[PDB]
Amino acid sequence: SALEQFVNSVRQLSAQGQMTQLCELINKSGELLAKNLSHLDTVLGALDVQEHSLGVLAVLFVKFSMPSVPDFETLFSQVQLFISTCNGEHIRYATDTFAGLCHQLTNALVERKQPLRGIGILKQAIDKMQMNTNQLTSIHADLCQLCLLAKCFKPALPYLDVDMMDICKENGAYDAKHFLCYYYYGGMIYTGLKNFERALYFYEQAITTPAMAVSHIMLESYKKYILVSLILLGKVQQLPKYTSQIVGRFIKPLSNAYHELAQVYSTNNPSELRNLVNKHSETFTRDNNMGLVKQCLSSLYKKNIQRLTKTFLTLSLQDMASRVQLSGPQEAEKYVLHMIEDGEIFASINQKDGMVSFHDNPEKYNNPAMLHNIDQEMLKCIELDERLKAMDQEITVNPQF
Amino acid sequence: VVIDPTRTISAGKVNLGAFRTYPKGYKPPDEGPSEYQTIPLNKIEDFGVHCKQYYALEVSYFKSSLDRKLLELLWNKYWVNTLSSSSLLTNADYTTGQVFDLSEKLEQSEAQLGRGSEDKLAKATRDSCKTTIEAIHGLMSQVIKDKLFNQINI
Amino acid sequence: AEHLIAQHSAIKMLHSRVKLILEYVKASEAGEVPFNHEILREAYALCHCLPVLSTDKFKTDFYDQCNDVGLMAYLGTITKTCNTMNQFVNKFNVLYDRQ
Amino acid sequence: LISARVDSHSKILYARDVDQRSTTFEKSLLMGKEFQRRAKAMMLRAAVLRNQIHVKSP
Amino acid sequence: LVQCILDNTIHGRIDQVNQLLELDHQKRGGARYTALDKWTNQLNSLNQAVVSKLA
Amino acid sequence: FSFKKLLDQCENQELEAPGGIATPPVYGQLLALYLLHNDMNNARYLWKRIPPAIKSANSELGGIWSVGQRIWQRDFPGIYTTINAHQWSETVQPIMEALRDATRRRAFALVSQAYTSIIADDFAAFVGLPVEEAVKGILEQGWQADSTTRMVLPRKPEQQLARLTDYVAFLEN
Amino acid sequence: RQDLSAIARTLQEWCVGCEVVLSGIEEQVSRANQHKEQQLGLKQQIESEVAN
Repeated sequence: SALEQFVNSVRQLSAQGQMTQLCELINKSGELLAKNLSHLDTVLGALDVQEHSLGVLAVLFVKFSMPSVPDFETLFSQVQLFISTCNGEHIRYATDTFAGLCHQLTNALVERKQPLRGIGILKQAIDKMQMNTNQLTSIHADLCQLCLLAKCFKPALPYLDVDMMDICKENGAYDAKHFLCYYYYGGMIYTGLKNFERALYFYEQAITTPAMAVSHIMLESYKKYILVSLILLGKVQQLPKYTSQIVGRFIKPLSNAYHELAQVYSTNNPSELRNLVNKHSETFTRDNNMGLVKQCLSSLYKKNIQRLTKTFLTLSLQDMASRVQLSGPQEAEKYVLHMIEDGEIFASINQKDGMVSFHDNPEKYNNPAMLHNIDQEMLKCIELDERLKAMDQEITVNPQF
Repeated sequence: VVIDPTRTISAGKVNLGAFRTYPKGYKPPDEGPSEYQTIPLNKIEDFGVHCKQYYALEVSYFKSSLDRKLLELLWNKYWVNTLSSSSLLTNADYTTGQVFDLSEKLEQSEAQLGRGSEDKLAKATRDSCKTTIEAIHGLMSQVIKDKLFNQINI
Repeated sequence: AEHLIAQHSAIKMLHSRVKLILEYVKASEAGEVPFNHEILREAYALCHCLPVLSTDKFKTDFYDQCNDVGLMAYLGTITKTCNTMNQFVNKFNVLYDRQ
Repeated sequence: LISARVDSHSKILYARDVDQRSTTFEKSLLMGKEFQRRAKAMMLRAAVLRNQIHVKSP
Repeated sequence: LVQCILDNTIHGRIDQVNQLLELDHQKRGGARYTALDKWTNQLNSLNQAVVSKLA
Repeated sequence: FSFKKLLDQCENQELEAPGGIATPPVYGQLLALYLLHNDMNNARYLWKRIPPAIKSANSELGGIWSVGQRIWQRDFPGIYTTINAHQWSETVQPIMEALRDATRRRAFALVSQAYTSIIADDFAAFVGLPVEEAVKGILEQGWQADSTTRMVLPRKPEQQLARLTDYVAFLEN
Repeated sequence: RQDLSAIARTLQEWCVGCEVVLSGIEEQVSRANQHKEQQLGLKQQIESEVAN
């Protein structure tokens, strides 16, 4: 009886002025909603399926049961048909139930099994929620989580590569754990693709978050921050002074093994780091980051071979095997060849004499290459300045304090 | 009359001013736009102390009918000298001297932000802008020369 | 706009000289206008003077100049963006923050 | 204070001369990169302080 | 030559392997790169101090 | 050139067609194409995404990953041996030959940079071709070959105004 | 006499070269104004919002 009236009230606000009453209509909905909504969805796509379908589907996922019997696939396809060509215009005001729907779809696909296609659909929703230069919506985290479970980081990069400004709230629709999850999962995505620069950046931004209580997302991001900083840089990168107090008070002594790992890394001894990795091996496997610590061991070996360029020019392979602690000139030749190929060292191999010749001269800065490099870097700084001009203008328009 | 020969060359525009002083005790009236110039840190104190004790005259130039004729006829050959200027290295030491100053200015503008004269960073930004703009203009003439005489082939 | 006007006039003068010499060449080759061994010979000698400086030392020096001005321009733009960042944070600490 | 490289094959100690231009370019380029990362970091810091995003105690 | 270079009377160095004196001569426009170097250092410290303001 | 277009098309088919799990020949193409671009981070995470059902039903896919293990370990002779081991015409075979050629160019470009003097047998194993073929090719190219010691000595190998106007327009305003 | 055309073939190749450079300046100068005025205009809008 009542469900037959609300649809007629949706068409009344269509192509007219305000839709805040429609937001109140989704806010109330019907409380104890019946199955009839599915039948009401048969004749609902009059203009563009409207915001009514969002309330219907949000309630369908709010059920805590079913959600649409073992034929839930149909509901999934309906949700697809709601995101793909249906989209909407006043999603900006209905962001709360939209992000809630995406969170519930994500949680349902996580609780089920394989969330591969869920990524492909989610990226459309994100594309219609954000403005132009992209906003940090909550769904951005979900996407990452999905592509972190369904091991396919390739299509999730364009939303991660952009350093987006302003977090999208609108009628609440945002929680701190979604921010923390986006930067932590995103950090893990860049770590899996061996892009340790943006990975370290993402973990750093996950730690900097203001906090009164300690969360496990912050702990794990801090541990992985130390690991990636040991891989990318020779030592642990200093976190900013604006980082939360709970990090230095609670998170630091909890992840004691990682600071112990950095303490043994600083001595430049590989056998002692091996002993320490075997010592706390259970703790590193408990955090599920065993593998990155092995990369830390290999990066320590590479750091020890990179320290030889500063002092030697022409060095024997046996001498290198004795100093870096590799056992045999064969492993030294392997390591040097890998390091030349990956662009980590600037050296050459002489097999006849059994020698390694370090060059150390990538550029003299007369190429056009540098011209193009500097042109691109300058364009990045110009972009940054224009963004700052826009922010400053926006603030000048606003009232005084 | 005061002339800056070095800035004339670097800016490609004549840098000249004509000035007259006010008598001791006499105050200038309300209007004083004051066209901005970058003053190095070793001169800025004295500049600021005496800048209101004089005023700038409106400068203009003239030549004779014969000068007019001769300069047009001179140009018919003197154009070659404009496409062979090499301004970037003639007075290079100036731009490197200005950058030094700019660096020390930026040190002072950093000290201003440290804890706690009217916005030193904006001044330093206009100085760095002017120096860079002159440098890029030099490169513009060099690239123009490269486009005209080098990129021709057989 | 006011810095490249003297170059634009100089190039226009050069372009006129180049066009007059080119038209003399075509007039001589087409016929009617009197043929001259000496003048077209000098025009041949002028054609062989192009390109001026194609050596690798000059290329290294030209790109050295260009990278120097390029790096200087990058540091200048950094200074300006540092100033714009300073303005923004100074205003943000007043409106969105209570100092 | 020794600024040299050891050639252990021929047992000769060669004095190392620093290339002025490359060093100036290198540290300037790296400074620009560090400046850009600090700018991105403070951009996001401005965003979280604007939207008041923080971890609650309970 | 060792005593003389140590007292800065002779500007150069000794190549003991090839048995020669490599005299100090290579001078170019090194004044610019030092100015650009100090400009870089001061811009580093400044941008750090500007970002320090917000939190 | 055209392989990248097929990669993007397969990357679209990866998510558009399923139902959760994609088509096995597309999985094979995607894996071999992920090996072609040397993106082993994409290939390793693709192989672990494959369900055990297709891993048991299609053994040819495991035969494609057996090459990737050698690419991950950087064992060149093993790469050239694993390429010439399986046949899957029209689908995987036409791109495996492109992988073989790309691995040959990669190895040649590595030896030309990383080595001054290298043993001829080691170099032959690095490029996959036999010793005589390799030494013939490098002597024709211009590398210094030495017999007796069997050493090969390798030889190491507006547009502008508009940008400037934009830079001055930035600084001047 | 027969290969004389080649001289012109390079002379024209220089002429066209000049004709590009010239036009380039004409455009760049125009752009340098096109930015300036625009920016001034934009500033005059910002300065008009100070009254509100």
